[PDB]
Amino acid sequence: MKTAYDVILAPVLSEKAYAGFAEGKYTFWVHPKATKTEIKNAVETAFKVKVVKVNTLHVRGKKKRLGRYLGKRPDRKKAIVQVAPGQKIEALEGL
Amino acid sequence: MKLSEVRKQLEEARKLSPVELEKLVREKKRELMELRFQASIGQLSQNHKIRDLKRQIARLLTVLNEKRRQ
Amino acid sequence: MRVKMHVKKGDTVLVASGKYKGRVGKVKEVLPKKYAVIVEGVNIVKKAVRVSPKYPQGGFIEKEAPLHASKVRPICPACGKPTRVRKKFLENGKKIRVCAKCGGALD
Amino acid sequence: SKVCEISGKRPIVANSIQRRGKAKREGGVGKKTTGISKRRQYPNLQKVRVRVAGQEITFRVAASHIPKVYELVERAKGLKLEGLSPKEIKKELLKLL
RNA sequence: AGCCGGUAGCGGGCGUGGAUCCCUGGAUGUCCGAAUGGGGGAACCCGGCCGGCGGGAACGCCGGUCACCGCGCGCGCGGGGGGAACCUGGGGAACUGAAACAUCUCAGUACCCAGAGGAGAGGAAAGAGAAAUCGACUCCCUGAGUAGCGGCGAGCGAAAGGGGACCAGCCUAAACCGUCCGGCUUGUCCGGGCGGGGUCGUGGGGCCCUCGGACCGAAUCCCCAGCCUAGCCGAAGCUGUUGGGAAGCAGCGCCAGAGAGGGUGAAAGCCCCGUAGGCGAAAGGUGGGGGGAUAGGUGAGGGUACCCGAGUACCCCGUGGUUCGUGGAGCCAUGGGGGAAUCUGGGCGGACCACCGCCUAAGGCUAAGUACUCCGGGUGACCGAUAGCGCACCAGUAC
RNA sequence: GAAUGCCGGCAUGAGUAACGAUAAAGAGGGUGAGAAUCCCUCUCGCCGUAAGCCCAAGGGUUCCUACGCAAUGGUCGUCAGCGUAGGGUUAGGCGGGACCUAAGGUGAAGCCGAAAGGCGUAGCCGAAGGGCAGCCGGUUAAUAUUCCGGCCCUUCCCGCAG
RNA sequence: CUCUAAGCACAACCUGCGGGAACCCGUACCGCAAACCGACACAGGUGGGCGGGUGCAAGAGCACUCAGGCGCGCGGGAGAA
Ligand SMILES: [Mg+2]
Ligand SMILES: [Mg+2]
Ligand SMILES: [Mg+2]
Ligand SMILES: [Mg+2]
Ligand SMILES: [Mg+2]
Ligand SMILES: [Mg+2]
Ligand SMILES: [Mg+2]
Ligand SMILES: [Mg+2]
Ligand SMILES: [Mg+2]
Ligand SMILES: [Mg+2]
Ligand SMILES: [Mg+2]
Ligand SMILES: [Mg+2]
Ligand SMILES: [Mg+2]
Ligand SMILES: [Mg+2]
Ligand SMILES: [Mg+2]
Ligand SMILES: [Mg+2]
Ligand SMILES: [Mg+2]
Ligand SMILES: [Mg+2]
Ligand SMILES: [Mg+2]
Ligand SMILES: [Mg+2]
Ligand SMILES: [Mg+2]
Ligand SMILES: [Mg+2]
Ligand SMILES: [Mg+2]
Ligand SMILES: [Mg+2]
Ligand SMILES: [Mg+2]
Ligand SMILES: [Mg+2]
Ligand SMILES: [Mg+2]
Ligand SMILES: [Mg+2]
Ligand SMILES: [Mg+2]
Ligand SMILES: [Mg+2]
Ligand SMILES: [Mg+2]
Ligand SMILES: [Mg+2]
Ligand SMILES: [Mg+2]
Ligand SMILES: [Mg+2]
Ligand SMILES: [Mg+2]
Ligand SMILES: [Mg+2]
Ligand SMILES: [Mg+2]
Ligand SMILES: [Mg+2]
Ligand SMILES: [Mg+2]
Ligand SMILES: [Mg+2]
Ligand SMILES: [Mg+2]
Ligand SMILES: [Mg+2]
Ligand SMILES: [Mg+2]
Ligand SMILES: [Mg+2]
Ligand SMILES: [Mg+2]
Ligand SMILES: [Mg+2]
Ligand SMILES: [Mg+2]
Ligand SMILES: [Mg+2]
Ligand SMILES: [Mg+2]
Ligand SMILES: [Mg+2]
Ligand SMILES: [Mg+2]
Ligand SMILES: [Mg+2]
Ligand SMILES: [Mg+2]
Ligand SMILES: [Mg+2]
Ligand SMILES: [Mg+2]
Ligand SMILES: [Mg+2]
Ligand SMILES: [Mg+2]
Ligand SMILES: [Mg+2]
Ligand SMILES: [Mg+2]
Ligand SMILES: [Mg+2]
Ligand SMILES: [Mg+2]
Ligand SMILES: [Mg+2]
Ligand SMILES: [Mg+2]
Ligand SMILES: [Mg+2]
Ligand SMILES: [Mg+2]
Ligand SMILES: [Mg+2]
Ligand SMILES: [Mg+2]
Ligand SMILES: [Mg+2]
Ligand SMILES: [Mg+2]
Ligand SMILES: [Mg+2]
Ligand SMILES: [Mg+2]
Ligand SMILES: [Mg+2]
Ligand SMILES: [Mg+2]
Ligand SMILES: [Mg+2]
Ligand SMILES: [Mg+2]
Ligand SMILES: [Mg+2]
Ligand SMILES: [Mg+2]
Ligand SMILES: [Mg+2]
Ligand SMILES: [Mg+2]
Ligand SMILES: [Mg+2]
Ligand SMILES: [Mg+2]
Ligand SMILES: [Mg+2]
Ligand SMILES: [Mg+2]
Ligand SMILES: [Mg+2]
Ligand SMILES: [Mg+2]
Ligand SMILES: [Mg+2]
Ligand SMILES: [Mg+2]
Ligand SMILES: [Mg+2]
Ligand SMILES: [Mg+2]
Ligand SMILES: [Mg+2]
Ligand SMILES: [Mg+2]
Ligand SMILES: [Mg+2]
Ligand SMILES: [Mg+2]
Ligand SMILES: [Mg+2]
Ligand SMILES: [Mg+2]
Ligand SMILES: [Mg+2]
Ligand SMILES: [Mg+2]
Ligand SMILES: [Mg+2]
Ligand SMILES: [Mg+2]
Ligand SMILES: [Mg+2]
Ligand SMILES: [Mg+2]
Ligand SMILES: [Mg+2]
Ligand SMILES: [Mg+2]
Ligand SMILES: [Mg+2]
Ligand SMILES: [Mg+2]
Ligand SMILES: [Mg+2]
Ligand SMILES: [Mg+2]
Ligand SMILES: [Mg+2]
Ligand SMILES: [Mg+2]
Ligand SMILES: [Mg+2]
Ligand SMILES: [Mg+2]
Ligand SMILES: [Mg+2]
Ligand SMILES: [Mg+2]
Ligand SMILES: [Mg+2]
Ligand SMILES: [Mg+2]
Ligand SMILES: [Mg+2]
Ligand SMILES: [Mg+2]
Ligand SMILES: [Mg+2]
Ligand SMILES: [Mg+2]
Ligand SMILES: [Mg+2]
Ligand SMILES: [Mg+2]
Ligand SMILES: [Mg+2]
Ligand SMILES: [Mg+2]
Ligand SMILES: [Mg+2]
Ligand SMILES: [Mg+2]
Ligand SMILES: [Mg+2]
Ligand SMILES: [Mg+2]
Ligand SMILES: [Mg+2]
Ligand SMILES: [Mg+2]
Ligand SMILES: [Mg+2]
Ligand SMILES: [Mg+2]
Ligand SMILES: [Mg+2]
Ligand SMILES: [Mg+2]
Ligand SMILES: [Mg+2]
Ligand SMILES: [Mg+2]
Ligand SMILES: [Mg+2]
Ligand SMILES: [Mg+2]
Ligand SMILES: [Mg+2]
Ligand SMILES: [Mg+2]
Ligand SMILES: [Mg+2]
Ligand SMILES: [Mg+2]
Ligand SMILES: [Mg+2]
Ligand SMILES: [Mg+2]
Ligand SMILES: [Mg+2]
Ligand SMILES: [Mg+2]
Ligand SMILES: [Mg+2]
Ligand SMILES: [Mg+2]
Ligand SMILES: [Mg+2]
Ligand SMILES: [Mg+2]
Ligand SMILES: [Mg+2]
Ligand SMILES: [Mg+2]
Ligand SMILES: [Mg+2]
Ligand SMILES: [Mg+2]
Ligand SMILES: [Mg+2]
Ligand SMILES: [Mg+2]
Ligand SMILES: [Mg+2]
Ligand SMILES: [Mg+2]
Ligand SMILES: [Mg+2]
Ligand SMILES: [Mg+2]
Ligand SMILES: [Mg+2]
Ligand SMILES: [Mg+2]
Ligand SMILES: [Mg+2]
Ligand SMILES: [Mg+2]
Ligand SMILES: [Mg+2]
Ligand SMILES: [Mg+2]
Ligand SMILES: [Mg+2]
Ligand SMILES: [Mg+2]
Ligand SMILES: [Mg+2]
Ligand SMILES: [Mg+2]
Ligand SMILES: [Mg+2]
Ligand SMILES: [Mg+2]
Ligand SMILES: [Mg+2]
Ligand SMILES: [Mg+2]
Ligand SMILES: [Mg+2]
Ligand SMILES: [Mg+2]
Ligand SMILES: [Mg+2]
Ligand SMILES: [Mg+2]
Ligand SMILES: [Mg+2]
Ligand SMILES: [Mg+2]
Ligand SMILES: [Mg+2]
Ligand SMILES: [Mg+2]
Ligand SMILES: [Mg+2]
Ligand SMILES: [Mg+2]
Ligand SMILES: [Mg+2]
Ligand SMILES: [Mg+2]
Ligand SMILES: [Mg+2]
Ligand SMILES: [Mg+2]
Ligand SMILES: [Mg+2]
Ligand SMILES: [Mg+2]
Ligand SMILES: [Mg+2]
Ligand SMILES: [Mg+2]
Ligand SMILES: [Mg+2]
Ligand SMILES: [Mg+2]
Ligand SMILES: [Mg+2]
Ligand SMILES: [Mg+2]
Ligand SMILES: [Mg+2]
Ligand SMILES: [Mg+2]
Ligand SMILES: [Mg+2]
Ligand SMILES: [Mg+2]
Ligand SMILES: [Mg+2]
Ligand SMILES: [Mg+2]
Ligand SMILES: [Mg+2]
Ligand SMILES: [Mg+2]
Ligand SMILES: [Mg+2]
Ligand SMILES: [Mg+2]
Ligand SMILES: [Mg+2]
Ligand SMILES: [Mg+2]
Ligand SMILES: [Mg+2]
Ligand SMILES: [Mg+2]
Ligand SMILES: [Mg+2]
Ligand SMILES: [Mg+2]
Ligand SMILES: [Mg+2]
Ligand SMILES: [Mg+2]
Ligand SMILES: [Mg+2]
Ligand SMILES: [Mg+2]
Ligand SMILES: [Mg+2]
Ligand SMILES: [Mg+2]
Ligand SMILES: [Mg+2]
Ligand SMILES: [Mg+2]
Ligand SMILES: [Mg+2]
Ligand SMILES: [Mg+2]
Ligand SMILES: [Mg+2]
Ligand SMILES: [Mg+2]
Ligand SMILES: [Mg+2]
Ligand SMILES: [Mg+2]
Ligand SMILES: [Mg+2]
Ligand SMILES: [Mg+2]
Ligand SMILES: [Mg+2]
Ligand SMILES: [Mg+2]
Ligand SMILES: [Mg+2]
Ligand SMILES: [Mg+2]
Ligand SMILES: [Mg+2]
Ligand SMILES: [Mg+2]
Ligand SMILES: [Mg+2]
Ligand SMILES: [Mg+2]
Ligand SMILES: [Mg+2]
Ligand SMILES: [Mg+2]
Ligand SMILES: [Mg+2]
Ligand SMILES: [Mg+2]
Ligand SMILES: [Mg+2]
Ligand SMILES: [Zn+2]
Repeated sequence: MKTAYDVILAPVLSEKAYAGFAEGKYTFWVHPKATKTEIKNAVETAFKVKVVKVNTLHVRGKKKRLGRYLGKRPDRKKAIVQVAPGQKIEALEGL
Repeated sequence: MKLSEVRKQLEEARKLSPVELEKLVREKKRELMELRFQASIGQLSQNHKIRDLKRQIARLLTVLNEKRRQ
Repeated sequence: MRVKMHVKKGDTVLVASGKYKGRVGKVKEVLPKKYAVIVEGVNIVKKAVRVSPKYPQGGFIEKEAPLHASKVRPICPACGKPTRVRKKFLENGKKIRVCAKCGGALD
Repeated sequence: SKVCEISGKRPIVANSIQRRGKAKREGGVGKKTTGISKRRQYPNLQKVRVRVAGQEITFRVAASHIPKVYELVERAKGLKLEGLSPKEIKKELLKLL
């Protein structure tokens, strides 16, 4: 049906992402084809905040193997959204 | 979920208009994202709930697609 | 389309052949992908266990090993005898397993 | 040269047979074949310019079927032709076969 | 009655309120690909238009629509690409053989290309060819390695007839009517549509005179059986013994329209899966068979000589096809030139002529018998891991 | 039993040649089951229009960190571009696209060719050429003209004013 | 930038200011090399920029050095042909 909950997939659980909460920058795993305008509206519908800046980057999957079988982990995309001054995303300040 | 709850879910969904159906899916999709968060911090013991909600969303969209196609 | 299984959890069966021939016991479990069954108290093998949770002593446990389904025969609850399985269509139309010896139902 | 638009005459493959000797019917020992190789025989294609309904139509035709083009000009006087394009015109004249 | 694929486990669930699973129909189906809004280094990028979403105008997202080409009066319909072999058409080698080599052979094969379909081609005599005969076409056997062809070398190689498989015949053009539209050489005009008429070789049809006034029936459509895409019922054995294990050995029985085969701890008709013999479809596919509709189909003399497929027949030049390599070279086909007639016309019977016979050219369609094996099943004096497919296995992979 | 036959297995040569630039090493301390070979310190030597630094191709996780040492590494190995796992690439201004054209490619029109196809004006595509707005510093184990800080700037939309 | 055509001059453009809006892909690391081309951690091959100092006539030459980076992934002895 296409909802904000299709764009945002999971939070990014890393010491690097956590260190950004203090400045209001929250890092999410998002859908690989989602644009910056889309992620903006998806966060603002999902978490009741105002997004003033969105950075994005693609994260290629790591090649892995299991014995004889060489494979690859799926590709992913991270978005870092800056919320308006004084706002916060409680579902992430967790953590 | 349980087979009787699926049956009841399908009776009730079929009494809903397309607007109600969209609003329900939007709600269950939100709860699904909440389940993925919980599961990603190791907090979803009952991981069967993830699949159940996903099929629920499938049934609802199936019935929504039904009601715009009689 | 399915593995045909003449025996069910957990009816009563005779183990008609093998080391435990003559034993009568309850079908604990049925394994269609293996055409096997597990019969309570039959086929007891010694499995070795590492020290751990569940076995902080280590040592060994007892396990029922599976039996090939053809070594097993239901004991009919009407006449109490080991028997082959016949099919019978009930008045409503459902089919049930009946006893080739007398005719009683086996469920 | 290609294809007669009217008859569909097209190039055909023919052999070129080189011969020596005196034909038996002239008292010779007979003709011997000193070379056979493939060649093509083309239709005698020419351009016919005709003017139909104040438009100029150009046909690529075998010389054999040149009169068949003017035949189509006559049979087109009963067709409602004005206002049409030279392409659409030729189609009408050609559909009259 | 178990289940959440291979796949165990962690951690959690479902199922006699019928799950898993199997069949059928439907729904969803990102992006690329004929790929088709446009572009592009396939799976990426960038737009128009209408509607929606956000604070939304810029920005973005969602839904819809937008290529080219053909055919019919901007609207429809169709086309495109794929498919293991098979098929038809358009093109078309060489090694090799001729113990050299060029005609010839290999061979209209290999291959390229276009197209077709579950087949394709062919097909209702301008046939055969010598029987006062046969009677569409395709396919098998035979005719026959015959007749012939052939640097008469190497080689190449028919047809009629006979025995069989299958079986089926149709629509049209023209004459002559009618109508509509067009033209401006004004009409008994010419042309274009459409409709009626008509379809044959003993010739047939048109038009005008007399007379005579229902059977047949599709290859099209409907219904149905049958079949396919899951399935299901299915006889009869116990004990002792050796042994890890019985199905072996021993005792005593039993079934059989079932003693094919495979499994089970070793060697089992009666333990299991099966086998003989039976049973089964709401849904989709098929339906060449049974039934029913529709289209369609049909006389005699008599007179008239209107019509019977044109750059065609026919002749000549250059070639192909056929057994025919220029041969006495006809026949079928046709690139060039010349160029008719409508039955008192025309083609053929191997130059040609006479006679005597056969057949009706220049429009189209047509099941079945035939071919193939990607697919499914059945069966082997077929293989059994260097074998059998290149692959029994994560192979068109690694490399 | 032979085909310099085929596939495979294992021998011989042989503990032999070699271990890949003659820029070069020594010691102390540490770690560890194990140390010439890993880490730290001091001494020594070599490059220094490079053997240093930054771009572009190409490569494609080789980056950082933890845990490893069967194999890979021409020795060794506690080390590693190796194995296992987690983390890591942040842009209106850098580069490319939503801009332009070049050769060339493609190609409505048009031309040609048995088929397949060959051409072809405009147009379209096509760059490392034209055009176009960001500098300095700080910060991470790992990114930074991208995040942060300071000071600047560009385009689009809408409004007001002239 | 300038010129005008259709059109339009309730528009439209230019200048100034203000608010708002600003998408897609690359960005790690190697990169004269042990990560690229050479079957190898192979003395070979690989385009552009920076490339300090002293002396030697000059210089990107040459020698030694800065910054920075290395001693080239077998060693220990012996001191025959
Ligand atoms: Mg969807
Ligand atoms: Mg964050
Ligand atoms: Mg993005
Ligand atoms: Mg959005
Ligand atoms: Mg980015
Ligand atoms: Mg990006
Ligand atoms: Mg990823
Ligand atoms: Mg991943
Ligand atoms: Mg995942
Ligand atoms: Mg993601
Ligand atoms: Mg999910
Ligand atoms: Mg995940
Ligand atoms: Mg779902
Ligand atoms: Mg059964
Ligand atoms: Mg007993
Ligand atoms: Mg048991
Ligand atoms: Mg039975
Ligand atoms: Mg039932
Ligand atoms: Mg039941
Ligand atoms: Mg009971
Ligand atoms: Mg000649
Ligand atoms: Mg003579
Ligand atoms: Mg000759
Ligand atoms: Mg000759
Ligand atoms: Mg030849
Ligand atoms: Mg030639
Ligand atoms: Mg011409
Ligand atoms: Mg002329
Ligand atoms: Mg003229
Ligand atoms: Mg002529
Ligand atoms: Mg004609
Ligand atoms: Mg659990
Ligand atoms: Mg568990
Ligand atoms: Mg019940
Ligand atoms: Mg049911
Ligand atoms: Mg779509
Ligand atoms: Mg496209
Ligand atoms: Mg394109
Ligand atoms: Mg819109
Ligand atoms: Mg908002
Ligand atoms: Mg909007
Ligand atoms: Mg958009
Ligand atoms: Mg669109
Ligand atoms: Mg094609
Ligand atoms: Mg096709
Ligand atoms: Mg063929
Ligand atoms: Mg052919
Ligand atoms: Mg051919
Ligand atoms: Mg050639
Ligand atoms: Mg030859
Ligand atoms: Mg030769
Ligand atoms: Mg030969
Ligand atoms: Mg020869
Ligand atoms: Mg020879
Ligand atoms: Mg020779
Ligand atoms: Mg030859
Ligand atoms: Mg020849
Ligand atoms: Mg041959
Ligand atoms: Mg030949
Ligand atoms: Mg072939
Ligand atoms: Mg057939
Ligand atoms: Mg056919
Ligand atoms: Mg006929
Ligand atoms: Mg015949
Ligand atoms: Mg007769
Ligand atoms: Mg006849
Ligand atoms: Mg007949
Ligand atoms: Mg004979
Ligand atoms: Mg011959
Ligand atoms: Mg020959
Ligand atoms: Mg011949
Ligand atoms: Mg031949
Ligand atoms: Mg023949
Ligand atoms: Mg004959
Ligand atoms: Mg016959
Ligand atoms: Mg008329
Ligand atoms: Mg008519
Ligand atoms: Mg008619
Ligand atoms: Mg008729
Ligand atoms: Mg008729
Ligand atoms: Mg008719
Ligand atoms: Mg007839
Ligand atoms: Mg006659
Ligand atoms: Mg007559
Ligand atoms: Mg029929
Ligand atoms: Mg018919
Ligand atoms: Mg049965
Ligand atoms: Mg039985
Ligand atoms: Mg015993
Ligand atoms: Mg026994
Ligand atoms: Mg016995
Ligand atoms: Mg039998
Ligand atoms: Mg058998
Ligand atoms: Mg057997
Ligand atoms: Mg026996
Ligand atoms: Mg046996
Ligand atoms: Mg035997
Ligand atoms: Mg048996
Ligand atoms: Mg048997
Ligand atoms: Mg049967
Ligand atoms: Mg049966
Ligand atoms: Mg049946
Ligand atoms: Mg019938
Ligand atoms: Mg009849
Ligand atoms: Mg009649
Ligand atoms: Mg008659
Ligand atoms: Mg006449
Ligand atoms: Mg005729
Ligand atoms: Mg005709
Ligand atoms: Mg002629
Ligand atoms: Mg003749
Ligand atoms: Mg001549
Ligand atoms: Mg001729
Ligand atoms: Mg021939
Ligand atoms: Mg000839
Ligand atoms: Mg010839
Ligand atoms: Mg001849
Ligand atoms: Mg002729
Ligand atoms: Mg001629
Ligand atoms: Mg005659
Ligand atoms: Mg005549
Ligand atoms: Mg003739
Ligand atoms: Mg003649
Ligand atoms: Mg004849
Ligand atoms: Mg004769
Ligand atoms: Mg004849
Ligand atoms: Mg005829
Ligand atoms: Mg046909
Ligand atoms: Mg046929
Ligand atoms: Mg098969
Ligand atoms: Mg098979
Ligand atoms: Mg064998
Ligand atoms: Mg093997
Ligand atoms: Mg093999
Ligand atoms: Mg073996
Ligand atoms: Mg073998
Ligand atoms: Mg295979
Ligand atoms: Mg195969
Ligand atoms: Mg092989
Ligand atoms: Mg493999
Ligand atoms: Mg020998
Ligand atoms: Mg050798
Ligand atoms: Mg050999
Ligand atoms: Mg040998
Ligand atoms: Mg060998
Ligand atoms: Mg070898
Ligand atoms: Mg081996
Ligand atoms: Mg070997
Ligand atoms: Mg060997
Ligand atoms: Mg070896
Ligand atoms: Mg030896
Ligand atoms: Mg050796
Ligand atoms: Mg040795
Ligand atoms: Mg030695
Ligand atoms: Mg030696
Ligand atoms: Mg030596
Ligand atoms: Mg050596
Ligand atoms: Mg060496
Ligand atoms: Mg040495
Ligand atoms: Mg050196
Ligand atoms: Mg060295
Ligand atoms: Mg030296
Ligand atoms: Mg040096
Ligand atoms: Mg040292
Ligand atoms: Mg040292
Ligand atoms: Mg000390
Ligand atoms: Mg060491
Ligand atoms: Mg060591
Ligand atoms: Mg040391
Ligand atoms: Mg060293
Ligand atoms: Mg160190
Ligand atoms: Mg010191
Ligand atoms: Mg210097
Ligand atoms: Mg590489
Ligand atoms: Mg790796
Ligand atoms: Mg190692
Ligand atoms: Mg080691
Ligand atoms: Mg080791
Ligand atoms: Mg290890
Ligand atoms: Mg190694
Ligand atoms: Mg080593
Ligand atoms: Mg090495
Ligand atoms: Mg260690
Ligand atoms: Mg490293
Ligand atoms: Mg590593
Ligand atoms: Mg990193
Ligand atoms: Mg920025
Ligand atoms: Mg845009
Ligand atoms: Mg562009
Ligand atoms: Mg351009
Ligand atoms: Mg064109
Ligand atoms: Mg050509
Ligand atoms: Mg072109
Ligand atoms: Mg051009
Ligand atoms: Mg452009
Ligand atoms: Mg281009
Ligand atoms: Mg461009
Ligand atoms: Mg550029
Ligand atoms: Mg320039
Ligand atoms: Mg530039
Ligand atoms: Mg720029
Ligand atoms: Mg600046
Ligand atoms: Mg800076
Ligand atoms: Mg950190
Ligand atoms: Mg770095
Ligand atoms: Mg900044
Ligand atoms: Mg104003
Ligand atoms: Mg004006
Ligand atoms: Mg105004
Ligand atoms: Mg501004
Ligand atoms: Mg965009
Ligand atoms: Mg790159
Ligand atoms: Mg970067
Ligand atoms: Mg960098
Ligand atoms: Mg570097
Ligand atoms: Mg170099
Ligand atoms: Mg360089
Ligand atoms: Mg370097
Ligand atoms: Mg390196
Ligand atoms: Mg490498
Ligand atoms: Mg090479
Ligand atoms: Mg290399
Ligand atoms: Mg090295
Ligand atoms: Mg090197
Ligand atoms: Mg160089
Ligand atoms: Mg320079
Ligand atoms: Mg300095
Ligand atoms: Mg300098
Ligand atoms: Mg100094
Ligand atoms: Mg001095
Ligand atoms: Mg100086
Ligand atoms: Mg000097
Ligand atoms: Mg200097
Ligand atoms: Mg120097
Ligand atoms: Mg230094
Ligand atoms: Mg050092
Ligand atoms: Mg060294
Ligand atoms: Mg070096
Ligand atoms: Mg070395
Ligand atoms: Mg010595
Ligand atoms: Zn009983």
